[PDB]
This record gives sequence, C-alpha cells and structure tokens, in this order.
Amino acid sequence: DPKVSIDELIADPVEVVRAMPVVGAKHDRIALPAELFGDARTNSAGLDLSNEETLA
Amino acid sequence: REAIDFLRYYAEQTRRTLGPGHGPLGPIVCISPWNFPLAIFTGQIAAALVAGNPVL
Amino acid sequence: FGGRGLSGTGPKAGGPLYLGRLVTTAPVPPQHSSVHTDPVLLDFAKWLDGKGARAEAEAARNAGSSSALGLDLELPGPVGERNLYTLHARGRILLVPATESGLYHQLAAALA
Amino acid sequence: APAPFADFAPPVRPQSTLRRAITAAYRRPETECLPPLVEAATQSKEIRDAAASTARKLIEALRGKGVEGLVQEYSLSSQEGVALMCLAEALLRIPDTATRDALIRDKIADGNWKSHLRSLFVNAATWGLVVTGKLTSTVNDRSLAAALTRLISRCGEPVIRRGVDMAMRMMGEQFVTGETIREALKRSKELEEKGFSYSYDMLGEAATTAADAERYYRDYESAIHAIGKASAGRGIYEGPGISIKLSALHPRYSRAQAARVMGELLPRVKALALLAKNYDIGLNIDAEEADRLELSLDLLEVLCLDGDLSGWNGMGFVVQAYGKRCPFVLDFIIDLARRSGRRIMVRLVKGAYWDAEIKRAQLDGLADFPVFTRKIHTDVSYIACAAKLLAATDVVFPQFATHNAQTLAAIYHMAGKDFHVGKYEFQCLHGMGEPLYEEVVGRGKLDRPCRIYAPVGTHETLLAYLVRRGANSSFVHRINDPKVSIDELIADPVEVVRAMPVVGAKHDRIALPAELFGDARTNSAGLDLSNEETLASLTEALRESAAMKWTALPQLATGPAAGETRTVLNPGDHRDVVGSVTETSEEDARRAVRLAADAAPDWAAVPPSERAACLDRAAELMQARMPTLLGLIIREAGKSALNAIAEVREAIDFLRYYAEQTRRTLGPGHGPLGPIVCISPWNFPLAIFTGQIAAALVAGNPVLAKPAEETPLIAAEGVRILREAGIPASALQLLPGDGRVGAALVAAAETAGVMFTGSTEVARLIQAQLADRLSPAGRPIPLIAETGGQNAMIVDSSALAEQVVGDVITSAFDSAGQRCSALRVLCLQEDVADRILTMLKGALHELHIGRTDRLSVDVGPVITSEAKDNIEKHIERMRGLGRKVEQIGLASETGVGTFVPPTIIELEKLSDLQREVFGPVLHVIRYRRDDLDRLVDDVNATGYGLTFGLHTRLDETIAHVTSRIKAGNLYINRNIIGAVVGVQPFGGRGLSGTGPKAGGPLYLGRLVTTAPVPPQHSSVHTDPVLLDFAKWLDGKGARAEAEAARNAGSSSALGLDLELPGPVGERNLYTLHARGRILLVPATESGLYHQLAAALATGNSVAIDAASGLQASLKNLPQTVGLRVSWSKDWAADGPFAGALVEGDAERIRAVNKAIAALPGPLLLVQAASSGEIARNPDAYCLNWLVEEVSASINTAAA
Ligand SMILES: Cc1cc2nc3c(=O)[nH]c(=O)nc-3n(C[C@H](O)[C@H](O)[C@H](O)COP(=O)(O)OP(=O)(O)OC[C@H]3O[C@@H](n4cnc5c(N)ncnc54)[C@H](O)[C@@H]3O)c2cc1C
Ligand SMILES: NC(=S)Nc1ccc(F)cc1
Repeated sequence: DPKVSIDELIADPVEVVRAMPVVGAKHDRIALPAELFGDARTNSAGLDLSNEETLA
Repeated sequence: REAIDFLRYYAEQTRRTLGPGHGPLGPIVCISPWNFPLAIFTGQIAAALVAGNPVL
Repeated sequence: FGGRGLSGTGPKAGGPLYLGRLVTTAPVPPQHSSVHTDPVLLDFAKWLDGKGARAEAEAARNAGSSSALGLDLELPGPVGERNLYTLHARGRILLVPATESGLYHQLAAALA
Repeated sequence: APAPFADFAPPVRPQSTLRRAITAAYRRPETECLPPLVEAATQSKEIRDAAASTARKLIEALRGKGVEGLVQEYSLSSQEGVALMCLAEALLRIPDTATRDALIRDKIADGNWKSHLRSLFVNAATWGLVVTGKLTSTVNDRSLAAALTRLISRCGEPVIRRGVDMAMRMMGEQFVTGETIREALKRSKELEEKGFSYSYDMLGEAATTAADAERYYRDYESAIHAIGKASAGRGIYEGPGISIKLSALHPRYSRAQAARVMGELLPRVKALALLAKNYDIGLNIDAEEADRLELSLDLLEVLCLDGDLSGWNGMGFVVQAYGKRCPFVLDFIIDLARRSGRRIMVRLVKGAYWDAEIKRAQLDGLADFPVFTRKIHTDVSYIACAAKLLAATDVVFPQFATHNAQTLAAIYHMAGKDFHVGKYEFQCLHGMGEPLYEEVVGRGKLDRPCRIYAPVGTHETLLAYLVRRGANSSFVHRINDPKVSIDELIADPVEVVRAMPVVGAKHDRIALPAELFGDARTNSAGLDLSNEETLASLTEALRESAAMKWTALPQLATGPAAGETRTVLNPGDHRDVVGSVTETSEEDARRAVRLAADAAPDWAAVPPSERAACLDRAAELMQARMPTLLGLIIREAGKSALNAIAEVREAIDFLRYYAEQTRRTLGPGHGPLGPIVCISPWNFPLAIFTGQIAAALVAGNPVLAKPAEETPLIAAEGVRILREAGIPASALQLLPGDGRVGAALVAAAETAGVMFTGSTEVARLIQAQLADRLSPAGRPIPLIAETGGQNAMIVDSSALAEQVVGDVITSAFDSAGQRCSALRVLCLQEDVADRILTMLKGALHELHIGRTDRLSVDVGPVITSEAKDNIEKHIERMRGLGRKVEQIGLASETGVGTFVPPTIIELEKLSDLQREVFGPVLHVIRYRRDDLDRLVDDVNATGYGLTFGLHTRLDETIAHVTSRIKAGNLYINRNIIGAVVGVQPFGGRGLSGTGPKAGGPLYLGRLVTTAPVPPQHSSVHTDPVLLDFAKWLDGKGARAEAEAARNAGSSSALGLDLELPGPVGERNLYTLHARGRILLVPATESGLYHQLAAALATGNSVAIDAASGLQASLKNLPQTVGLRVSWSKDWAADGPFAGALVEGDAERIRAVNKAIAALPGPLLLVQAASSGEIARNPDAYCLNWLVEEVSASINTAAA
C-alpha cells in the first residue's frame, strides 16, 4: 500500500501496546459473544465442550 | 440457550412496545411439542405471559 | 423462525410481530415501517376519489403509508454471516365484505 | 456599437501588490502552503511544554463537568427521540400554552397526533443531528411516524410533556441566546457580570429578493439601536456588538455583480456602520464562501477609508484560517489598518463552509481547493495566522474564535504575560463555548476576556441553518468521545505536521477536481470567474477572439467548396458581425456522402485505440483553446461566460469519455455502420456537435457534420480542431447550411445512420425519410434522435424555499430557457405556493438581461427573431386568457438583438400548456398534497420524459414520486440542468428521444453493426415473467425457444443499478428498467417466441400484431405472461409503444418500418431480423435497446 509509510510498518508493537490507556483492551469493533445484540439484550451463553475443566 | 434467548427477546420486545392500550387476550392455551421440549415450550409461554395473558 | 402455507400461520417466533398477535390491539414493532407505497393501492385511492368515496380514499392512502410492505433490514448477528429480514406480500387475501364501504376498506388493506 | 468584451469584468479597483498576493494564493498547492505556516506557528520548547500543560488543565476541567437523559429515562430509540423532538417542535408552534396543553392531554396523548398537526418531520434531519450526532439529507418519515406512534402508545402524556420542555429550552435558550434582540440582551446580563462580552447575530443570510434584503437590513438596524442602547457607552471592547453577513443585504452579492455590490450593497453597510459608530459598538462583517472573500475586501477598503466613519474603531472583519489566502488577507488588512488609522477588529476563525467548498471546486473543475483538505492543516494555519495577528496588536484588535482547548492554550502562551483589555480577546459560540471559557475569563482563571457569539431569532430562523452550526474531526465532538485521550487532544498540530513524510500533502480520500474520475479519464478544467487574474487574462483572450475572422465553409474530403456566403450575427446585437458562413449546395452534400462512403473502409481500418487517441488529442486542443472558444460561443450563440465554459467542458468530456469507452469495448468484430449524418442544434453548438461527431468517428464511421444554420462558426472551429488532432478530412466533412442540406444528407443512399438533436417535428420528418431505406445488410437505418421535453419540478411543503427558488431560477431561465432540460412547469404544493411564488417573482427581477460579452449578464438573447416571435406569441396568448404573467422589464439596449424577458405564467391546470415553448418562460401550477399521485400522472400524460426535478426532504415522497415518474433524468433537491457526461448520462424517453443516452455506456454500441458489451453492463436479476414463459415454451415442446428465452433472461441487463463517480455531496445513480410496451411484428411462430422472449427478459409487456395470424401459437399461457400480452389490429390505437421487434424479409421489414414511422407519438426504436437470422444469430435482436436507462442525481448536501 503506498499510503502506509516505513515508519508505520516499523512501529514497535510492544511499546504501542504499553502506551495504550487500557493495556489489552478488546478490539472496539468486535463484539464479545455475550454482547452480540448490544444494549437490546444479553446473548445466551453456551458451554465449551472442548474445555477439560468444563467437561469435568 | 434458545429458551434463554426467547425469554430475553420477548422481554426486550415488550419494553420496546407494550402500553396500556395493548390489552391482553385472556387465558392462552400453549401446546408444545416433544422435539424442543424446553425451547418451544418456553418461547410460546413467555410470549403469552409477557403480553399480559395467563397461560395453560 | 416460521413459514407459510402448510408450515404455519405466523407470525414468526423470535421475531418482532409475535407479541402483537397476543394482544387485542397490536403495537407498532421496532423498526417496522417502509417508504414504499404499493402502486395498485395508489390507483385504487385515485379511483375512490373519482367516485367521491372521500372517507375511503383517505383510508386507502393511510393504509398505503402505514403498510410495512417492502421492509428490508439486516439483523445483528455474528461476523461472517448476513441475516436479513424482509416483508413481502402474502398472496391472495379472501375478502368477505358485507357493505360497499366495508369492501373498499378491506380492499385498501389488502392492496396496501 | 460597444466594442465586444471591452467592459467584460473590470475590477472594482486596481489590484495592489498586497491584493495580488492574496489572489496568487487562491488555489495554491497544499504542499506549498503548509511549510511557511509550520515555520510561522513554531514556538519554543518551553512554550510548547507550558501550552500542553494549560490545555491538559482545561480539557480535564471540561471533562469533569440533556436530550440524552430523556432518551435514557423513557428508553427511547434514536428514531423515537427524533420523532419526539419533531412532535415537540410542532406543539411549540401552537401559540397559546393552555391550548397546547389541552391538545396534549385530550388529543395527542391519545395517539391522535396526525389529526391536529406539512409533515411533522420536516426538520427531522436537524433533530437527528441533535439526537444521534449524524446528519442525513432526507428524512425517513415512515420510520419516524412509526416511532412516534410507538412511543406515545407506550409512554403517553408524560413523555410528550418532557419532550416539549426539552425542545423549548433548546430552541429558545440553547440554540439562540434569545428569540428577539430584546430577549437576548436581557439574558446577556448574567455572563457579562462574569466578564464575558457579546456579539449578536440576527441570523440573516443569502437574501433571495430585494424584499428579503430590506427585511434583513431593517432587522440589523433595529438590533444596532437595541444593542447600542444596552451598551450604554461601554465601548467596543467591553460592550456588546453585532455581526452581519453581506449576503443578507443584497440578493446579488457576487463578483459577477460587483458594480451592483459597490453601488447598492456598500451604501447599506455604510449606513449600518454609521449607526454602530454613533453608539460606539462593534460591527463585524462575517466571512462566507471563498468566492466572496476578495469582493468583501473591496467593501472593507472603502468603508475603512470613508471619512464619515472616522473616529470609530468598531469595524470588524472575519478571516477564515482554513483558507489558503488567510495570511495574505491578514497582511492586506493590517496594512489597511495602518493606512486608514483604524484599529480593525479581526476575528480569526477556522471556517464554516468546508464541505460546500470541496463540492464546489469539484463541480467547477478548478485547479485546486481554496481551503485546506486536512483538518490539522487548518489548525496550523490558525496558529500561524494568530502569530501574525499578535505581532500587530497596535494596529488591529485580534479576536481568536475557537472552542479548541489546544488552539486556545497555544495562543494564550504565544501572547505572553503583558495583557490589557483591548489588546486581544477570545471568542466562542453561545451554548457551546461557555464551559471552556468559564475556565478562562476572570482573575481566578486565565484572566483573558471572551466574547460570546449570540444567535438571535425565532424557531423558523434557527432551524434553517442550524445543521451547519459535530463531525468526527471536531474538537467539541472529540472532547465528548471516551475513546479519545487528553494526550490525543493536547497533541501539537504544528509538530505533527512537521513530522509527516510530505508536509502539506492533500487528504488521501478527497479527489482534486481534475482527478474526479480516477484512471478512467481526466476531468475537464474550468475557469474561476471570481479570480481577478483569470478575469484579466480572459478579458484579453475574449477581446482577441472578437478580432478573429471566423468563417465556416463546406469542408469536403476534396477541399473547401464554393457556395452562397452570408454573415453570422450576434443574437444579442445584430450590429456585431461574428463571421461569415459559406453554405453547402444540395449537390455538394450528396457528393460529400459519396466521398465519405469511399473513405469508410480506410477510417474503419484505423485501430480503435488510435481513433480514441485522436479524440483525446482533440480534447487537449479544446482545453488549451478554451478562452478563445468561449469568446466565439458567447457572441455566435448568445451564451453567458459561465455557460460557454460548461459547453467547452462538455465537449472535452464527450471526447475523453467516448475515447475511454472505445478503449474499454471496441474490437475488430464491432464493424462500423458506414457514413453517419450528424445534425446538431444551435443551443449547444459545440458540445452536442462534438459529442455526436466524436461518438460516430470513434466507432469507426466517417461523418457528415451538418451544424445548425444559426451557429456554423463554432462548428467549423470544432472540425478544424478534430482534423488537427488527426481525424482525416475524408472521415469528417463539414456541411453548413439550412434544412435543404440536412434533408439531402438524410436521403442520400449511402447514409448508414443519423444522429439528430433538435425538435421533435424535424426528428419525425427524418424518421419518415429513413423508413423508406434499409442498410446493406437489410436492417433499418439507425436514428439517434434527442428531442425536447416538457420538464417539470414538483416541490412539496418540506422543501427549503430559498433552495427551491435558486434551483428554479437557474433551471428555467439559464441560457434563456434554451436548454432541452430547461424547467417548463413548476408544481407547488398549495400550502407553500404563495410564499414560493412571491420569492420567485422577486428573484426574477434581480436578473440582468443583455448582450452576453459582460460578466454581469445573467440571461442573454434567444437565438433568432423567429424564436423571439414564437415565444412572445405564446406569452400573449396566455395573457389573453387571463393568466397571471410576470415579466422583467428589459433595457433599451436589448432592442439591437432578439431578447425575451424571463417570464412566469401561472396556470390553472397542467393541460393549459399544449406546446413546447423553447424560451425563458416558466409555467406554475399548484397542487393539493393528496393529489400528488394524480399530478405525477398529469406530468407523465404529456408523453414527454426528459428531465424531472423533485424538492422534498421526505423519503416516502421521494420513493413514491421517483417510482411513478417516467423520465430519463431525475434530479432530487437540486436544479435539473447541466447533466454531466459519464455522471448524469443524458437522454429521455417517449417524445423526448429514442436513446441511448449521450454520455452513457450504451451510446457507442448503437453506432456499430454488432454492439459490444458495455463496461459494468450486466444484471443478476432474471425477469420472472420471462421465466414463466420459458417453462411454458418447454411445456409446449418449443425446446430450442425455451433455451433461447433462458439465455435472454440471463443476458438481459434489466435491474442494473450503479452509482457513478462524481463530486462529494451528490449521489449519481444509473439504472436499467423496462421500456414499456414493445410492438411485436412477427412472421413465424418461432420468430414470435424469440421476440416475446427478448421483450419479457427486459421487463416489457408486448402488443402483438394481430395481422400476423399467430394467435393460436399462444394458447394456455400462464396468467403472469398473459397479463403482459395484448393483440393489436390497430397499432396506432394501442400505443404509445416504447420499441418494436420485426421479423421478415427486406420488403416486409421496409413496409413495417414505414407503418411504424406513421404511428403518432414517440419515435420507436425498431429492430428487424429475417426468420433465418433469428435461427442463426442469438443476438438477432439486441437487448441493449429493449431496456430504458434512467439517471438520478441526488443532492446529499441539501441538509
Ligand atoms: C464566535 C465565532 C464566530 C465565527 N464566525 C465565523 C464566520 O463569520 N465565518 C466562518 O466561515 N466561520 C466562523 N466561525 C467558525 C465556524 O463556524 C466553526 O465554529 C469553527 O470552524 C470551529 O472551529 P474550532 O477551533 O472551534 O474547532 P475545531 O474542531 O478545532 O475545528 C474544526 C474546523 O476545522 C476545519 N476542518 C474540519 N475538517 C477539515 C478538513 N478535512 N480540512 C480542512 N479543514 C477542516 C473546519 O473549518 C472546522 O470548522 C466562527 C466561530 C466562532 C466561535
Ligand atoms: N433543419 C434541418 S437540418 N431539417 C431537416 C433535415 C432532414 C430532413 F429530412 C428534414 C429536415
């Protein structure tokens, strides 16, 4: 992409993350499964049948 | 999960719509099948109840 | 969820028209509207005004506006899926009128 | 006899060095503007540190302290909140409080809201922006009506009462300081006691009529007295002042009208300034669009040098930092302050018209934007200009208008520690800026004064331009964004810009005007008639064009020919000889066709890409020669300078568009038709001339170019340029003359196609001549005929009257109404008809009619004395019938030419208009809202269908009207003229043309024997009746025909729906619909099945010739198909048709073609094939010509 500069491509992800206001914040545009419907209602939750804690 | 979703969905649709002028029918008979013995059981009953009808 | 014909009466379970069937006066569902006006409804309203059926012509225009025929919505769901919800004509409606004005109102409702 | 162009556009005054440096910067590249701004805005490390600390303290205070609470309390959706506020607005229009409360309790809260209360939702776009922060140009009124019913039925009277209270506080206290100057002055006492001052804005702008300008004047005058009485001698710094907009004070405030501006607007501003002087209050001239900047400087200079205003320093002037001229404007103002001895109050702002400036520059094809395209550049400009102002506080009073805490902090620290009242001040808007400046004003804060810009006006005026008064880039929006840190807000724009890879790079997502079409083609370039350097250069080029010995000769392949020579006269002044034309003999016209036939193989053998290169080279020559071509068009055709620019641009666009379409499509299998006769009109004597010729030439055909008798000189110059670009003389022959020349060309045996733009009557005569002939392959001779229209605009009660009037004045009277697209019938909803008509008449009388070699002329002459008499006979007949007729008085100087005064005629019914009147004559009818659908029927019933306009904010009305109107070019919330090549492909249906659209992708395919597949031309939609018909065919055993039908369903492009690239603030849509009812003339059963398949696959119904005897071939059709099929014994009784499909041998085809040409109404596009061709060729009939192209152009900046 001619828009992206070498400075952008060379940025250190470790230091960019360290400087964020909440380290490790979820992507703003990706809904947690519980939040798929926004403020309308809470999505039902399932169970992970691949999780050994859950199976036990 | 579907039973939970029915409950929460008809709850939210009620909060969005129902007013004093939306009078109930009265006693509603809810007859449900054996293949979705909780989810369709719950969906029909929850809808009838939240609309202000007592259910058989 | 729910179909037509031998599959059921509707309205769809888990959809926005469901609760309205369970009250004596149905509410306006969320997002339930359409900017489309059925063109045969419009032709019927002009015919009614040519007759001087002013009350019915007005009723027909109001039916044409409040109809949600043509609604076309995307419903929120998971990524990698598009979930659409649309309102179409039902088909042929049986009209059992008693009076001329009753028939005009019924026809307006069906055409709209 | 005045010398041509001797008075074209003389400047108000000789341009000083300082004024010239302003003009030079008008559209300077952004990469050249920014580096000196960066340097000027550069501050020391310590100052930048202190500034970042101050901005952090202010932004922290701001974050640690309405409609949102109402939405929350009642669990309202966004649409419900908007609908509620629209309902509250309407309830507040009820005068008496107890009446309103009774209606709420006894009627509204019971759901009966439609009964008592124009749509409720006319201003929903504004409330939408209030509620959601998002703007839309139009309003989904069905969604809002559903939401309003829902929320009332759910929450009842309590939510209505809360909405009413909220809207009342916002409209009477938050959007405006006060409803009247008296009220606003009473409400200012509080913050004045806390150290603020005020500047009152009476909200006038963009006067449309003399009466509007006078109303705004008397509003300003009364406010000045009220403010001066309240000021009570506090002076211009501590006391309140007023802000005025020059556009409010004259209906024609523009550079083109500079003489009227200096003679009529200037004395008005002087009278207001004299009253402000007497009370010793500030009077600030607000800044408006970029093309008014330098004109406003001429007024500022006169006022500041006027001795009657001496002794008063209250005169103020706004400069916009988003403008590239801003620092040079400041240099000029500071020097003016020194010369005059007046301490000019200079309000530095960023600027309020950004979106409109981007759109305008793109529309006008100008070199660059007059504003920056990156918000951060505007911020650097602001700081840079503030530095210049702070160095000049001894001679000007700087006023730093900003809500941006970082900008504020930077300036505060830049100004240093020495301060006193009168050195400089900050400014902010009422409602918006007080939270910030409460942290600034006062000895306990930053101890810097702030002046509050206080809008004053009622609910009508406020809601008008409140939208312009919340974008993602705005500080006020970003400070409210929780995902924006303070560190992002206190970031130094100066140091951010300095570290970018290319300082001053244009915004990546905004196209320069020349790049509007990307890699497809280079946009044509215009000229800026507000730029004094351009006007000076153009004046000289225009005078030179009038010293040229323009000629037009019959230019045959063998050389020029002799003939009868006559002079060509300026229609605006018959004393002004423009040139001479030598007209073609009937014998030489026929000789030219034979010469063109002889040369046809040679030109067809030139590879399509090289033919396109000729067109592209011609476009470059026309662009380079534009100033000279303008001069010829102005004098030969009677056009104004702006319209000649558009005409030359349109010619360039056609050349480049058809060149690119050729490079996209044409190969060796797309053989030319042969010699094409191109007959062009006098109203677009270069653009339509060039378009037809270029299309035919690039499709591989040699051309016989017959220009209108009235306008041969620009045609000859167009041919000269095309030959210079490489078109051989044998491929392009010019044949000037009258209809005898046109008729000889059309009748010549080797004529293989005719392109005609002109009257319907002449087009019908050409069709009759062509129906006698067949091509060498036995097909009808193609005719592309673009004819008139009876074009209408429908305006409902939701439209903005001022926007309607400007679009109506332009659409009806531009080019003296001699556009095929010109607005002929305006339909006004009855509730707003009187108000709009009054404004329209007032606007009519502000037009300047005269010889067009003056920039001040709005409307020129009609083309001939015959045109004038025809138009005036219509007007007198209407007046004779007692219709109300409004006309402007013409100057005596018009007697030397042929002028018709712009005219408004009020009709009882659309049926009163029974003829096309090709002149500046607007007919007006009124309609009731419930009759809208019938009105659309009345418009359609004319049989025309070229251009159509709709002004409404209501989506339900848009959907209804645009689905019912039958017109080729639709325009929503804009004028209906000036269709742009490749953007609004142009061409109508019915009596308005055959199609295909000029400047569209089907055009070239009509000019070859085998049409190519156009770019982007396909559809995934299959007509369902076609599908029913194919199954029926299979049921009957017609298996091959069923397969051909399925293939037709797939190949059809019915349902194509494209958005075409164009300027920002507009959506341009291109769609393919069914044409209507196609006349089928079959010979065999299989031929009928193939014809029906072609018609059904393109969405059409059919009328089948009953004389074919093929009725038994369609037994037991599915009802869906039967609904589409009728049988016709009397073709002329069962029309109008939209096309025809014919099967037969050559004699049968000729006989049918002649019978179809005799059908009244539209010229039918006829396709013919033999029975054997139907069997052999799947494309025997071409589906391109069985659909209808529709172009829709929607103004999305309209709210
Ligand atoms: C008291 C007062 C009087 C005013 N008078 C006038 C007037 O007479 N004429 C006038 O035109 N304006 C005037 N304005 C300014 C205008 O109305 C806006 O209020 C002002 O531009 C907001 O800028 P800011 O420093 O508040 O906010 P910010 O968020 O700092 O600045 C926003 C501004 O940046 C600019 N901008 C946004 N995006 C871009 C971009 N992509 N490229 C380039 N620039 C961009 C725009 O000018 C926008 O208004 C006045 C403002 C005030 C406070
Ligand atoms: N003014 C012109 S060119 N008229 C014309 C052309 C061809 C024809 F058949 C009849 C008339």
